[PDB]
Amino acid sequence: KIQGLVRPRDPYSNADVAAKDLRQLVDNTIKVASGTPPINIPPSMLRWIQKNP
Amino acid sequence: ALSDLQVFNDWAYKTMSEVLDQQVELFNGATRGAIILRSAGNTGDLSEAAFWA
Repeated sequence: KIQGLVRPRDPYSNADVAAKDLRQLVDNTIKVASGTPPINIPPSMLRWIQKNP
Repeated sequence: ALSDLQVFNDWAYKTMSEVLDQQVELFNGATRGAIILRSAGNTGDLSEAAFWA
């Protein structure tokens, strides 16, 4: 957004006004990496209690 | 044969490997039912059985 796009103007006067420029703002979508810690799944424990490992 | 001809001692890979050296056939009929080899699923460190006195 141009901050001073509209400015008070004196028709009687003729002073120079600073040249203005248009700039471009950028958005951002950060990537988040997730995971799961190593979960121990020994077949022995399930087999000891007769459970499908 | 003789030196002029080439002898090629034939060879083979045996499918049957050595299994054991101790008599371990002492189950069911082999031991007259003294030692019983059964297949069953048991849960826990042990399996209790309650019979009337």
